[PDB]
Amino acid sequence: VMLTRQQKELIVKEMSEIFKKTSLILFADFLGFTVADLTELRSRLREKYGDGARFRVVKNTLLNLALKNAEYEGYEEFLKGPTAVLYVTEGDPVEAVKIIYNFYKDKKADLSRLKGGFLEGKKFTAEEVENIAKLPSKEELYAMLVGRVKAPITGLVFALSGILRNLVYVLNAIKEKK
Amino acid sequence: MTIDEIIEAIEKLTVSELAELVKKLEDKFG
Amino acid sequence: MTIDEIIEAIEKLTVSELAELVKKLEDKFG
Amino acid sequence: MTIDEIIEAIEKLTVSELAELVKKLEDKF
Amino acid sequence: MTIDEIIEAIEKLTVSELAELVKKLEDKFG
Amino acid sequence: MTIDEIIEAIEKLTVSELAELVKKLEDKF
Amino acid sequence: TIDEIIEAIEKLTVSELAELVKKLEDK
Repeated sequence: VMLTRQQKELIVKEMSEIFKKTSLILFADFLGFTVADLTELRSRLREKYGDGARFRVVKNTLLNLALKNAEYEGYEEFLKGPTAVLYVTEGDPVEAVKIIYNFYKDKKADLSRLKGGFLEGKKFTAEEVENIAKLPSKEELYAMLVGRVKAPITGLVFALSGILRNLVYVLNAIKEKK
Repeated sequence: MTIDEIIEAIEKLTVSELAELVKKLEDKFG
Repeated sequence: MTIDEIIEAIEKLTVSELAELVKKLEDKFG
Repeated sequence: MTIDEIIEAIEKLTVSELAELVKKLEDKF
Repeated sequence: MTIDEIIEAIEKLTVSELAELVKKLEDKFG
Repeated sequence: MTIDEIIEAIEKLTVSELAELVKKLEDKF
Repeated sequence: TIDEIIEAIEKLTVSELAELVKKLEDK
């Protein structure tokens, strides 16, 4: 029943070492979900991360210690009720926030159950979850990047040619006075 | 920084980092 | 380079360089 | 003052300066 | 030319010259 | 024709004329 | 005078073309 010192120390050390190397830690209220739901969510995560992401229920007193042993701050608010943790150790972390977001939606669960967490070392609130979940893909962002970098040149060319468009437009705004 | 050095720093950005970059560039330029 | 650093590096480019940067990014991602 | 001298001057501007040029152009036209 | 000197030069261009400038600018900077 | 010398000829334009003028301009640039 | 308008414009400076459009907007 009781654990040995050497057992209670490494359990904590393992969790702490993991948290020192995560690009994502998202705190969720998973109470009420079934073992089958846990299986399903884990299956979706594995589909994109292999063993690079995990989702599991962890005793609050354990989460509190591991988070402190690592060097997190302002996390105490995420541990007010029985909490499960979603974390990514390998791979880009945004896809996993997207996956648990959709999953909770697919189960008609209250999205506020998805409290914030930490994304690449930065704290994020429950209100920011959707924003992370709605981010476009890396490929899409790369495409968007091209236009944003070119904006100064596009803006110059549009501004100058606009001078000519002004004339074209005013003439139509008079012609169609029919 | 050269055109190539900037391109190398860009491709090492995470998805989240790219989104931050795209937005700041959106606000600065036009 | 950090995001803010990449942005300052691009701001210091000449228009000619900007045009090439855009061109390369267009091939790699376009 | 010619088309080509204008383009050549724009080529030499920094990106910050070009954004400022475009902002001014948008103000005037 | 300075940012202001460049605008003054454009103001002095003729309508047909502007249309040209645009065409050239596009081809010069894709 | 000066600045207003043109504005004059513009207002006197018909609906079939303005619909053509614009067409011609879009060709020059 | 339909192409005579075009040519009269062709010669217009950029600053003068702005004035023209400016006074055409005041309807």
